Amino acid sequence: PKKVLTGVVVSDKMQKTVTVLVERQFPHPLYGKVIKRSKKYLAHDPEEKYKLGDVVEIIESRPISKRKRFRVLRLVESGRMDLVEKYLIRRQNYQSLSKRGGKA
Amino acid sequence: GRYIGPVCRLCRREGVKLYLKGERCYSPKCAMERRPYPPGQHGQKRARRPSDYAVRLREKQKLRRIYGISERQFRNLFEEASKKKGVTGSVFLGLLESRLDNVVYRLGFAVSRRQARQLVRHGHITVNGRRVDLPSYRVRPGDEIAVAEKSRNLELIRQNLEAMKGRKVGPWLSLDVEGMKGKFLRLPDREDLALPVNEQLVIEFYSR
Amino acid sequence: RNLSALKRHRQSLKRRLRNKAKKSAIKTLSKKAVQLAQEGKAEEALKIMRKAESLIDKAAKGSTLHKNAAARRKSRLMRKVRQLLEAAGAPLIGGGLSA
Amino acid sequence: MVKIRLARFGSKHNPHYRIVVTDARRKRDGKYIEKIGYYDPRKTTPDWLKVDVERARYWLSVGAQPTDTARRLLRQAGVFRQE
Amino acid sequence: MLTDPIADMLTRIRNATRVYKESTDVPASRFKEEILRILAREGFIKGYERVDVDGKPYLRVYLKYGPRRQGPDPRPEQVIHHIRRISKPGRRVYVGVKEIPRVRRGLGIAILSTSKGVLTDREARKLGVGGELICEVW
Amino acid sequence: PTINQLVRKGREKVRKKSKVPALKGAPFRRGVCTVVRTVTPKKPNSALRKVAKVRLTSGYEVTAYIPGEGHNLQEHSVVLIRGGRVKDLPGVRYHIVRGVYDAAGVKDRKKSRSKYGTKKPKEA
RNA sequence: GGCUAAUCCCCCAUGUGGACCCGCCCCUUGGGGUGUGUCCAAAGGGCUUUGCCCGCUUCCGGAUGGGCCCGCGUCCCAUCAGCUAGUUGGUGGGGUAAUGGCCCACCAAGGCGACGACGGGUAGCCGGUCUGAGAGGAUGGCCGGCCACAGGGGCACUGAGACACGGGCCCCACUCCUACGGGAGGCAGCAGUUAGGAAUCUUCCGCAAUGGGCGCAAGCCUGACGGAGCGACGCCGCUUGGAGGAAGAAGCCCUUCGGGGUGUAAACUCCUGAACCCGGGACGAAACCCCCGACGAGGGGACUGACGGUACCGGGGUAAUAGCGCCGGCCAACUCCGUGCCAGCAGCCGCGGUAAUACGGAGGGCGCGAGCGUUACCCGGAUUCACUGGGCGUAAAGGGCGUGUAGGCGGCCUGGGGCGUCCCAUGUGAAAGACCACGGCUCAACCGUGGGGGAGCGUGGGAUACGCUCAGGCUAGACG
Ligand SMILES: [Zn+2]
Repeated sequence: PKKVLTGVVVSDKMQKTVTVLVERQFPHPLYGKVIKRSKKYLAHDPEEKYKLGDVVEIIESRPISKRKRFRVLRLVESGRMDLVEKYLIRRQNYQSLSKRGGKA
Repeated sequence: GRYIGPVCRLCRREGVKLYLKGERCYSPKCAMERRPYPPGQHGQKRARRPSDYAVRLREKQKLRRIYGISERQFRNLFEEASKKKGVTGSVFLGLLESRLDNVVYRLGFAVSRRQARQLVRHGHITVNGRRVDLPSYRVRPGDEIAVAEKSRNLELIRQNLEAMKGRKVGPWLSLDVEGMKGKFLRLPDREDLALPVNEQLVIEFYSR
Repeated sequence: RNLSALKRHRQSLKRRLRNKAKKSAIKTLSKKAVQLAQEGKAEEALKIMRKAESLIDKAAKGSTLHKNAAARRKSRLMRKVRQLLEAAGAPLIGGGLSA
Repeated sequence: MVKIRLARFGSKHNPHYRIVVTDARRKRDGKYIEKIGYYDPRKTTPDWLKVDVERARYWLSVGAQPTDTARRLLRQAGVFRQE
Repeated sequence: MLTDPIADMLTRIRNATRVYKESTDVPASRFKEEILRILAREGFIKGYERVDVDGKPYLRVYLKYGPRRQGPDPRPEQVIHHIRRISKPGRRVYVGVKEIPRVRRGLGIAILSTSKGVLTDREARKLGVGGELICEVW
Repeated sequence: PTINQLVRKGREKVRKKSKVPALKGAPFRRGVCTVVRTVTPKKPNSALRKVAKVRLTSGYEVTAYIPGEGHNLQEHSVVLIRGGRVKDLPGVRYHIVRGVYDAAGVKDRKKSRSKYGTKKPKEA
């Protein structure tokens, strides 16, 4: 069975390709609490239909580019930036916490 | 080096009579008779309280030294006695009493245990028809432990059976003197053993 | 310290040449048939393609052209042709082209 | 070309074989496809050979040249007896 | 903020018995009630009823004890000797049926929560299900 | 630490420091002596102990202890090392295998022969 | 430079069929049907030679083996925090069995990182194995599976397959021949040599068995393998004897000098009889082959062992190795003498400066026994990194305080979804190992055969408390 995943398009800067945030939950191998990890999969939109903040299903497909082994299946729920924001702020915070120079 | 050395020295260290010589360990002299104090310059000395290990120790030894088996095999038995369902202690004793050499002792074909081993390693013992020289052989139930056709005319074995007219045989064993044979009926039960040991102390010993 | 298990090399040479004279054959003929469609030689273009299509499948008969290899070759040539002949329609012969 | 052959499993002087089905190119003591009965040279037990023809015929049917010795054993089993 | 309801419940019960109360109030809920259903059902407590506490719905849990002791300090054998949430938030511990735990050589109990209902170890095992292992009481 | 803490961070596993730099996990290692002193004990016990400098094949310069009522280890003798620190002799983390190489076994030993590298004295 | 055969090679025809373009029908990423056009086949040899065997060609299927790709899992350092330019994506083209920045051209400006990017260090992975009450820690040689290299780096050919340990081309380092132009080499195969090291074997036997290559077969090759040899390196089995025998020899030790101890130990009595000797002497091995039969089934006949004259059976037959650690506490085992903070012991606490159960010998004792100690290393004790199962007033430990980011966690009732979560069925979880049972070799180690168990994941079916989510409603938290 070809794997199917669910997530959110967080990147819309690429040609025919869309970045999908895919959240996964599971009990920790020793500490037992449910930890929530995640991953970005590069999908593949031929007709440039799927936009930012859309929840889509991913489906394992024939390799397409280096690192882009999935095609987009269908749309789940359009209109939900709230998720994307989270991705974005975390990115922003990443600009901080280094040895270049800290400010306010 | 499966031991072999001064015997009634152990009859002495344990304080309990150890039937290691058969005849004689019945005449005023298995040494315990008239000299119960242990060996050494210090035999006649007052003995301080034996630490927990100490007691567990000697109780293990008393057992081992009885069948006269090398710790190496003793240990192994205990190990395999623990893998069996049942009472980790009584099951021990079971195997112990399941030894070819030992059986020959109980069957009465030998004056003592020691003498029994030799009887086997020199091949005077049949088993279900074929001889056997390996004492560590475990007799299964319903085996025909006998005597070598050749060895029947023996000045020793002959003088032994003559004694068996009068003595009862272990409840789990049968023997036909008239034919110098004998069988192993079943694994004897603790309530069927006479040993002066305390299994529990032997088991305890192996958990240190 | 000689080994008669070098004859293989002694032979590989013979095949190296062998395959070579065949592949380069194709390359050339294809590259010939191609330039023709540019100018619009609807007659001889197919006359050459045909000589091509023949050579190709012939190399697949042996060890020269892997197998499906030949196939690529064929698809890559005919498709490259037809498209060109849009500049000057009407295939005179209609050899290597179904329609 | 998948064969059907033996496989050592006894020990020094205690040879115990395994009639099995496996690709030619693998070892004797290598990962087999489907074990189908065993054979004991010395024959210490009254039950010194077993086969399960049902499967044995599958293979030959599919195409699996067996060994000279192997075939021998399969013959005793009655793998090929068309009566 | 109240972070864990059930723990607060259990803990209101422990904290009471220790000082030997006849009864103890506790905010009510369609679950805390189900758990309490067991405590009574097993016998750790007399019982409980819905009570209006200042307009707010509460559960009066009726504590149970043992007889008055002899010699000195006659503080009665506690009926609920031990009680503690096994599964906590941020550490929810779920268990498979084959994995339901025996308590106190089977003397205490274990309250789970199955897709089939809030259960005891015994009942759970009988039903062939398992789930959120709520607490150990013995 | 909270179970979350235990997750973000995890437990630090204790690392063992080998009290023996004989480089390899080799039980012994040969070496040539350099200086053979007589170091004095620690605080409580006092006396005069026999010790030796040894340059190893691994390439470490160390101080080895020499047991026995007295040896015969000269300036450039080859020897063997087993290792075992000496409580009251600081810096002495190793030992000398008596009886191997150009190092001898004690004379007149009639006891713990297994160690010291003596030999079964033929009785008469 | 010249000759010449072939199942080597090439041309032409046939085309069952198959390939490519184009069109359509179905399907649904490059799957299948179909129509016109075009292109593509092939070798012969042997006999018991009018037929049978081997081999040949195209195509569909099978079987086995393998390429690529995806989810999850996969060590340490943050005194490594930002990494990236073919780099991320797109179009076309190349190339392959084939997807693909794999490669190229152009276009675009991306892609990854604290859920630790990049950098550094270290290390083949696993079935299993060691330990552990378990969780866990440690490990991955022997056997099995997967991967990677075959002096160092690069490259391709030929081929079903290689980028190819005992094939090739080039460069490099090394070693050797050299008429100094120029060459020849690769034991991480077996054995062996040397070096390094604490340390790791015989330049053995055999091709009988099992397997493998080539052959119609007879058969050839097979340091794959089956065997031997060497190493107490481990484990398991075996022996150095058994029975009798003093109120107790001698000698050695101890003494309160009367005696105790070594000690049934010896001696001596009898009995058995490893070694050793003679004789017999093996399974493993029945095929391919050959014959009858139809080269089918079925049946008959022949050959053939390295181990090895070994195992093993029969007969006879000598009483016939013991050692090492330890005896202050932990820890089973106590006296004399020597010594005198010396000599020395010592894991830890410590012992020793004239009375040493702790040094050195001795008697004696304990422990274990062809072994016993020692050092090294793994797990354990250590709930002393604490999931199980720890802590922070003064023992080491609350951040100098607040603010709030990401994150974690969250109140009552109702419903939907059912992701987590739980139950069921099913495929998988190779073999060997472990476990139980039965059996094999006089036992056991070792081995065989049969049974059972399992976490994890795939698919299907179900449940809905609790977590999650969506919806609606509340007011006890919060806020006004
Ligand atoms: Zn006696």
